[PDB]
Amino acid sequence: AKSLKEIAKSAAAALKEIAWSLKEIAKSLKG
Amino acid sequence: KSLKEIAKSAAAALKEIAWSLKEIAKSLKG
Amino acid sequence: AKSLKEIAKSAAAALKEIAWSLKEIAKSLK
Amino acid sequence: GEIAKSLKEIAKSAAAALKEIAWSLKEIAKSLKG
Amino acid sequence: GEIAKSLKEIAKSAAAALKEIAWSLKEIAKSLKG
Amino acid sequence: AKSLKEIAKSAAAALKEIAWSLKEIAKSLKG
Repeated sequence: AKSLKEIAKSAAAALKEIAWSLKEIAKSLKG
Repeated sequence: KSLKEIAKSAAAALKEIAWSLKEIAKSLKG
Repeated sequence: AKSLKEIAKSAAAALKEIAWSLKEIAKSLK
Repeated sequence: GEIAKSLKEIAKSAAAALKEIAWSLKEIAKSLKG
Repeated sequence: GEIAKSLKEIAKSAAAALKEIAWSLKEIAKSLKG
Repeated sequence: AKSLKEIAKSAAAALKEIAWSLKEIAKSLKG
């Protein structure tokens, strides 16, 4: 399946980038 | 039922969420 | 089993609202 | 994959959390508008 | 199966995280109100 | 099926980091 897989892989990856950006926001607001 | 349709819309939203948050992170680095 | 379709639909709907608000937040911060 | 009852109720609580997160983000967007 | 019992643990961790996320966003919305 | 589980695991791990970042952001915004 390109559904249970492939789409879900892109979702998971978007979440990973969400987490990276939120850490960069947290770091800036420590600043 | 399929999830494929739904999971596609979710993934697309999460990519837009990712983009906006990178823009927020960039603005707060300014 | 495939009522998870309907729950996942409501999740995806919330993610779309999240995405929209984040666009407005990014615009305000930019 | 065995939902075995639970995964539907966990997925329900996830969806419920996302609805609350959407509400709070609307409030934050409002606050930041000024 | 292994897997089923995995999604037992995983879906629970996700749900727990989303609850924390919702709560911190409430606190952030409160802080940005003033 | 097994890999849907591994994707869901990656998502869950990212959501945990998102929660941790957000607690640091909430701490920074507290005053």
